[PDB]
Amino acid sequence: VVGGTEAQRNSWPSQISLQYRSGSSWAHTCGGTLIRQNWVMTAAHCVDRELTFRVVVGEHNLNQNDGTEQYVGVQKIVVHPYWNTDDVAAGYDIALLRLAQSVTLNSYVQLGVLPRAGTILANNSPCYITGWGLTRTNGQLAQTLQQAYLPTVDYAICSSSSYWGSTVKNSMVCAGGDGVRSGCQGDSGGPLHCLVNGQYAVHGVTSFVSRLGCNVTRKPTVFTRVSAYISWINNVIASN
Ligand SMILES: [Xe]
Repeated sequence: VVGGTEAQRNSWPSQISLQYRSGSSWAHTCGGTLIRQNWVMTAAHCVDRELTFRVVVGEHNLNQNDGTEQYVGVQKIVVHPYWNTDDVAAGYDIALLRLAQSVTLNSYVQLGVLPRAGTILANNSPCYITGWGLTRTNGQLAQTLQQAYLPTVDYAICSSSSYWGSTVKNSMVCAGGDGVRSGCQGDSGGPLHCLVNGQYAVHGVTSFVSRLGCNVTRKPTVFTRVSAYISWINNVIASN
């Protein structure tokens, strides 16, 4: 997250760190949202590589003991069947991870609330991106979970020529684009949390930014629109 602030420890308890085994250690690679005690929602592109993955829930600082973490292996990966790794712009950037164990819920570990199917946010709706991704274009991962306030940019504006044009689909949510704050590498797969009727819900799964950089004016961060995938999500969980 570029232009973020440090999240309070208990603000976003559905945020997870998706990590891969790297020698004798583990490396953060993406975010995710805990949606059942044994299922995480993330981006398909996060799991294209043939790596060994684990999830950390109750994580705040990637590099220090928080006293709240639970570490769990990924048992099964279900990518959206229409995902194509060479065409992120086509959409379908979503995947579900079945965890080897069911995690325990508490003030640091909670299920993310998902929007009702079909819900589209009005232009300029209040949302926060969260993650441990790069804090500058071509920078380094954050140590502590970051948040940034990124208002939505509706499909009409986002798909206009000076924004993303044809690259953005109605199965996506755009947010931000102010040139100061944005998602960045390592935020992929994580939540976009939007306040609706007094409650935050996870409306987006972080998918991409501009090849030119993270915080680029009129290139808002682009997310998979969760409310487009509610039936798919339910179908996977019910058959697995
Ligand atoms: Xe990203």
